[PDB]
Amino acid sequence: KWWSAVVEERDAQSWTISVTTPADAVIGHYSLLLQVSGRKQLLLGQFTLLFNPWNREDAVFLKNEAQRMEYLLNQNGLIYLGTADCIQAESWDFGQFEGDVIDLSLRLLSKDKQVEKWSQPVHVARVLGALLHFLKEQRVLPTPQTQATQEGALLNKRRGSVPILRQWLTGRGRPVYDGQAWVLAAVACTVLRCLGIPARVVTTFASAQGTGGRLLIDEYYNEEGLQNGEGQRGRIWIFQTSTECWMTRPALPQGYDGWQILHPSAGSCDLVPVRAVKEGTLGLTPAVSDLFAAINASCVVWKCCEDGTLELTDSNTKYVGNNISTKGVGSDRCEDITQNYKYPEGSLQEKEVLERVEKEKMERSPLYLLLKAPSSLPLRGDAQISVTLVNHSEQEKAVQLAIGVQAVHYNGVLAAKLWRKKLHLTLSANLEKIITIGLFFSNFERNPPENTFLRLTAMATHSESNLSCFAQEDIAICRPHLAIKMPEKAEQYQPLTASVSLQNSLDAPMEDCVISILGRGLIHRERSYRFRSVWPENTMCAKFQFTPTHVGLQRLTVEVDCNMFQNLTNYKSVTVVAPEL
Amino acid sequence: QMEEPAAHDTEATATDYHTTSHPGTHKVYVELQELVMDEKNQELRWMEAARWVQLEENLGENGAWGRPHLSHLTFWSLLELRRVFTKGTVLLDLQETSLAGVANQLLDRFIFEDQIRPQDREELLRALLLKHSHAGELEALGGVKPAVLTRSGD
Amino acid sequence: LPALHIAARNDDTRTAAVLLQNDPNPDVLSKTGFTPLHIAAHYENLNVAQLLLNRGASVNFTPQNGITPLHIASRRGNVIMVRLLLDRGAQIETKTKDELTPLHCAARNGHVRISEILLDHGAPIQAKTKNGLSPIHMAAQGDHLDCVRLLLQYDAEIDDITLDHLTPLHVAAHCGHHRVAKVLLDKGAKPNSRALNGFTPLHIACKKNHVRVMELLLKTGASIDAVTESGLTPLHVASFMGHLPIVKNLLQRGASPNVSNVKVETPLHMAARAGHTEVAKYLLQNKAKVNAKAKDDQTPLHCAARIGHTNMVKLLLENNANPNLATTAGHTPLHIAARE
Repeated sequence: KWWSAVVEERDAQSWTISVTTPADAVIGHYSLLLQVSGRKQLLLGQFTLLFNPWNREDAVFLKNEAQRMEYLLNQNGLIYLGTADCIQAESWDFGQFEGDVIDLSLRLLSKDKQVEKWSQPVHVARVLGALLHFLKEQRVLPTPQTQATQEGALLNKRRGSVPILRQWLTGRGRPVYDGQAWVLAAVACTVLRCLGIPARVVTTFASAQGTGGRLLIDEYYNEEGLQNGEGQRGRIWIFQTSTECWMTRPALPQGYDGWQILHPSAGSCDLVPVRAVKEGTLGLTPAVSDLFAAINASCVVWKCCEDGTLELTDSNTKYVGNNISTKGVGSDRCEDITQNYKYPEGSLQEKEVLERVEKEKMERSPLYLLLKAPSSLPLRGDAQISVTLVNHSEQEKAVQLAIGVQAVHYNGVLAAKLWRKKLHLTLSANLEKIITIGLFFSNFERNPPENTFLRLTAMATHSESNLSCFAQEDIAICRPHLAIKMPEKAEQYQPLTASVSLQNSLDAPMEDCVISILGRGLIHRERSYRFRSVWPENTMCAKFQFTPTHVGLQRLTVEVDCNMFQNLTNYKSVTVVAPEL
Repeated sequence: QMEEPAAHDTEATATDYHTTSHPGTHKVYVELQELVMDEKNQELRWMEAARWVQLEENLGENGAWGRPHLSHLTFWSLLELRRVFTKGTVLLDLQETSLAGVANQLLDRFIFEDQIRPQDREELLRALLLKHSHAGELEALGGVKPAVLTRSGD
Repeated sequence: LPALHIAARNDDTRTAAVLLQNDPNPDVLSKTGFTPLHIAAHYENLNVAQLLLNRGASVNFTPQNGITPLHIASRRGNVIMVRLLLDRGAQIETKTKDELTPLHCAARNGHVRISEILLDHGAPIQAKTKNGLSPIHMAAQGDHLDCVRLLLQYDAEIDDITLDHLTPLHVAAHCGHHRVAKVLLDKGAKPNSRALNGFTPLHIACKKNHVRVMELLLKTGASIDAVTESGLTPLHVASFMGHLPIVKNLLQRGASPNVSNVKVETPLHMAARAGHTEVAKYLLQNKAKVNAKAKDDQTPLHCAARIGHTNMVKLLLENNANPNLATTAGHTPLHIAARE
C-alpha cells in the first residue's frame, strides 16, 4: 500500500525495478534519487503523477469505463446553444493532451503556497476555480461598440481552448470579448480533464443569473412594450454553462458522493453535490441556497408609464431553468439529466420541499390574451404569429394592443430595437377573437447583430381599467443546412473524398465565399478555399481529398464565411480502421 | 462537372499554433540519401553518401568512410537553395510516428499549394516507400548506379 | 467458493487461476444462487471474466429467477461486457420470471447506447412482458427523451395499448413528463385516445396536477368538452381533486360550469362532496347558477350538510341558496344537519 519498489528481473548488466505508488499522494513533477551508503545521491530522472479512475481504493473513483473515456479521455466535444425549443450543437476541441498544457496547469497551481493540501482534489478544485474566475475577470475585454461587419468574421470565431489559455496567461493572441463569456466553464473543464479529475459541461436554459438570496425578480417595461433602461441586478438569462466533476465527499456527512457543480463566487469558490441541490439543505454549504434559488424562483413584471408610477400586470407564468442538457456518451447526441436536478413539478415532494425552504426563508381580469409563435424563424425570411383574446364581461370593451420586437444578448443585455406596432380593438359579447399577423424582415428597422435572439412582447391595455395583460416569447435565428457526404468507414493511409453542399435559401446573391476545413488526425492544421458568387436560386457543391492517419474514431469540421453571415459551421464523424496485413 | 476550387492562405489563426514549450538544446547528426539503382536488377533505392558528426565524412563506392575534412559547398547550390527556400513549403511540429503519414501530409500540402500535379502523387509516393538500406548491405548489392524516376515508372 | 465470488469482485486473477487449475467446476451457486459471472458482469472486472469464458461459462445459464447475466449487464449499463457476451454467443430473446427482456430493463434504466446495439443485433422491437408493457412505455416512465427519440427513429408504432389500454402519452401524463409529450406530439399522436375506463389525457393531467402537459395538450387542440364513460368532465376531475391553478387555467381558457353528468351534477355539487373551498369560490365568481338540482334534486346545501364544515355554508348562503328548498324525499338541510 505504501511506497515500495521490487527488483524483479536481474541481468549481469541490468536490473528491472518495479516502483509502486500510494493511493493518496501529491501530484506534480517528481524526481527520483538513488543514495547508496557510499556515494552521493544520484538523480535518475523526472516524472509526473496524476489521478486514476481505474483504482478501486482511491477516493476519486468511477465504476463505469465508458464514462471515463467520455468525460476524461475524449477530446472532441459538443456544446449546445440556442433556445430549448431548437438546440444547435457546436463542435469543440479541448486538446487537453498537448505537451505544455499540464505544465501550464501546474504553473497555475503553484500560486497557492499550501503544498500538502494539494494531496486532496477538493482543495485543488476550489483553488483552480477561484483563480480561473479571477483570470476571466482579468483578461476579458468588452465588445467593440462600433459596428464592424467586415471584421465580425474574426471577432467571433473560436478555434478551441489552448489558444484562449495562452492568451489569458500571456496576452499574445486575440482577446475574448464579452459576447462570448460562457467559455470559462469549458476552460475549467479542460483543465480538470488535463489533471485527471472527471468532468463534464452542462448547459442550463433560461437561468436567473444575477443577484441571489431572494426568490422574486422585478422587470420594467415600456408603455409601448419595450424595456425602459438597460440591465438589472438580477435578470433571467437565456442560458448558462456550468461544470460538473465526479468525486466523493468525505468531509461532508455520509450520503453525498458523486457529481458536483463547480460554482465560483464574487474570491472563494466551492463545489456542491447535486443531491444537495435537489434536497434543498441550505445550511450545508453557504452557496447552495443561491444556486438552488437560481433554479426555481418566480418573476414579476412591472409596467412603466409616463408619470413614472410602476404598475403590476397580469401575465402568463413562464418557467425558469428548464431542459438542462449535455453531450451523450458513446455518440453525438444530447441527453437531459434534469430528473437529477428537480422533482416533477406538482408532486407532493416538490410541494413539501417548497414549504420547507419557504419556512426557512420566513425566519430570514375581465380579459386576457395568449400567443402562439413559431420556435424558429428563417434568416431573410418571414413567419406568422397569432394572438387570441378572450374577455369575460357582458359589456363591450375597448383595448389598445402594442407589439414590440427587439434583439437581446445571451446574458440579458439588450442589443437592438427592431420593430413596434400599436393598434386599437373592440371586444364584444364575451367571444374569443384570434389575430394572425406576419413577421417579415423587410419591415424591420435594423439588421440584427451577429449573435442575438429576438424578444417579442405584447401588451394589451384596457382603456377603462388600468389592469393590463402581457406576454413575451423568444425566437432564435436559424441558418441554412449544410450537407456532408462521406462513407462511414475508411482504411488508414488511403485517399478519401468528402463532399459539402449548400443551397442559397436567401433572397440575396452571395459574394466572397470563403470556406475552411480542419480536423485532428486528418489535416495537420487548417485549410481554406475560395469560390465564385452563388445566386439565390442555385446551390454550390464541392469535394475535397485527404487521407486519414490516426486509427480510431475522428471527426472533421468545415466552416463557411460570406457577406451575409460568418462562422457557419458543420461537422461529421468517421471511423477509420487499420490497413489489412 | 464538380469544379475543383482554388486555395487561399490567410494566417489569422497562425497565432493559434504557437506553443510556448522551450524545446531544449541537442546535438545533431546529418545523413544524406539519394535515389540510385543497383546493377543486378533495375530497382531504385535510397543510398547514403556522407555524414556530419563533426565534419563532412563521405562514403566511397567501395563502402568505406574516409577522413573528416572541412565543409566546402558550391555556388550554384546556394543560389538554388535560396530560390527554393524563399518559396518553399514548411511543416512545423508534425504529430507523427511513421514516415508514411509525413509523406501523405507533405503531398496534401503540395497539392494544396499547387507545388506538384495530382497525377504525379502516386509515382512519388511509390518512390518514397521503398526500402532504405545501410552501410552493411552495400557489399551484398554488388554495386549501384544513380537512377532517376520516370512517369511510366521504368 | 464463497470467496471465489470475492475474487471475482476484486478481479484477483491468480487466485481464481489456481482455483480453476485444481477444481474442474466452472459454475457454482451462492446462497442466492448467482454465479461468479453475474458479479463479474456487475463490477465489469473483465480479466477473470475472460478467464471464465475461456472454459465452460454457459452464456445461457439461467437460475430459477430467469435473470440472465445479460439482463444485469443491461441493467447496470456496461457496454464492453455486452459486446463480449454477444461475441461469445448470446440468446437475445429470453424471459425472466417477469418475462423481462434485456431491452425492457435497458429502456427502463435509460442506457440508450446498449439499446442501439441490441436493435442492431436483431432484437425484436415489439414485445410484451407479463402485463404487456412495451419498452417505450418504461422509457417514457423514466423520463428518457433521446432514448425515445431513438426508438421512434428506428421503429415504433406510436398508438399502442396494453392490457389496460395505455398509449405512451397516457403513461407520460401519469408520470409528469412534458418533454416526451412534446416529442410524442410532434412525431405523431392522437389526443382522442381513451383507456378502458374512458379517460382523456386531460383527465390524467387533472388528476396528477401536471400543468405543462395540460397547457401543451390544449395548445395542440384537445377538446374542452369530453365525456368519460362514467359521465364526468376534466373540469369535474380537477374539482374532485382540489387543484386550484388547473381549474383557473381551464376555466380561463374556455369552459362551462353549467354541465350535466349521467347524474345531473355541477362541479359545485360534486365539489361540495369534499369541500374544496377555493375552487368553489373561483367557480362561483364566474357565471354559475347556484340554485340547482342534483340527480335526486339535492341542493349544494344538501351535499354540504354531510361534511359539517362551516364556511362552505356561509359562502353558499352568500349566493343565498334557500333552506326552504328540499329534496324529492322531503329531506331538508335541517333534516340532514340533524342526521349528521
